[PDB]
Amino acid sequence: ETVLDFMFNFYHQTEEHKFQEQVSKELIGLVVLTKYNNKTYRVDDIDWDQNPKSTFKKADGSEVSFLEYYRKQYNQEITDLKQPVLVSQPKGPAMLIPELCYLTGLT
Amino acid sequence: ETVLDFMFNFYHQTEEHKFQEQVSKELIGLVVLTKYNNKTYRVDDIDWDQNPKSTFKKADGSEVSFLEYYRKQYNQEITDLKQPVLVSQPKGPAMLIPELCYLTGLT
RNA sequence: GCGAAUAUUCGCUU
RNA sequence: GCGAAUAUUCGCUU
Repeated sequence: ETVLDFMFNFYHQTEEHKFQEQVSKELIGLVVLTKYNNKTYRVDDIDWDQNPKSTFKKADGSEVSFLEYYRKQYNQEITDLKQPVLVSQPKGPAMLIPELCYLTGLT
Repeated sequence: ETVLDFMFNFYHQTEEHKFQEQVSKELIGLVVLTKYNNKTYRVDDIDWDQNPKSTFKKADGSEVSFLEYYRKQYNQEITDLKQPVLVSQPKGPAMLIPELCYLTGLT
């Protein structure tokens, strides 16, 4: 089960803000496993202003959309474009796609 | 964009029956393309009683769940288990998974 | 863990 | 169109 699945499954709210706050509450603080790389991340935040077509600056300095990144690097097609991105703070943050992340128990 | 994405995108309804009737109305009559095989099917019906863990009798007579079938035959992992199956009548019907089908314009 | 390339064999309505 | 096997080279926080 992916994080995107979890959003449309664990709680259903017709009020958009109530949906966004409850999903934000349910997810922030959970460890997620990416399907394309054996790495785990803590959900620090959910960025509703960004979607899979949003871009980021790579280590080599080139700008690519998340859609482009995961197709090129991992050959993972992001089908849903209306979803937000997950923020993970380390120590720039790692933006994660719900559709590309599994779930885990966490603190 | 997959059919499952479309369900959680095109119309949002807090009433479950109203959601199931409106999705049923929106989808029945559309051509869908499967991502794992270059084949297209008309949506004849949506079976809400069946999910990806439901089974079917193969041509060779062995019974397998849709989850097992698409992992073995096409190596396609169905993440969402709460979704229904799409019915397509030919000329037994072909049961299709929303998560594994793209969208098209159709009559 | 997901993939990419070349080569050779393969599986595929559900 | 999605894959499977063997072999050889590879890419990978975002």
